[PDB]
Amino acid sequence: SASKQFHNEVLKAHNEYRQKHGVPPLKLCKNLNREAQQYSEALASTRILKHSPESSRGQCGENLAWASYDQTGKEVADRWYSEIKNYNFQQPGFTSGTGHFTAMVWKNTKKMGVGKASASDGSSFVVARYFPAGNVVNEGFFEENVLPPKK
Ligand SMILES: O=P(O)(O)O[C@H]1[C@H](OP(=O)(O)O)[C@@H](OP(=O)(O)O)[C@H](OP(=O)(O)O)[C@@H](OP(=O)(O)O)[C@H]1OP(=O)(O)O
Repeated sequence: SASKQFHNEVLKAHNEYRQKHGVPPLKLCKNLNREAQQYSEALASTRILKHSPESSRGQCGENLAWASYDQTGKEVADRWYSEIKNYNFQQPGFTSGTGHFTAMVWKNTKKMGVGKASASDGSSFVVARYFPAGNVVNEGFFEENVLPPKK
């Protein structure tokens, strides 16, 4: 099934990148998958892109992606990770230009869910949810949770 495939591709890419950053793997979570899929259907129905109430109260972390076409899991995770090119490891903290990358690799995050839905014009709306929530801007937390890559 297309949904299982998308789940596998997004998780495998997240975990390859987390191993590069020396943090533990994520596991998929059934409940986060179901909630992320529900939210993706709400976004695709209106063609709107904005964060959920859950995200805005810190109940979960959330990454959003859009394309005019049905996106693969690898393509979504690679696009989010590519934000590392804008991240300054000697100036740790949030920026909008790096926020999907820093949520993907956040050390303390343990579980994720993902969903995807098409709109009426064939565009697609993707939602990933993360628990515990990352991207916490409290002093020191990015330095503790967003580690440099090792080869
Ligand atoms: O729904 P069942 O007939 O009980 O089969 C389930 C189910 O397979 P389906 O995906 O077709 O529903 C699980 O998949 P989901 O719940 O993710 O949809 C799958 O888990 P996996 O996603 O890892 O394939 C699980 O397998 P398992 O219990 O070994 O983890 C498998 O159960 P059985 O294959 O043992 O029947």
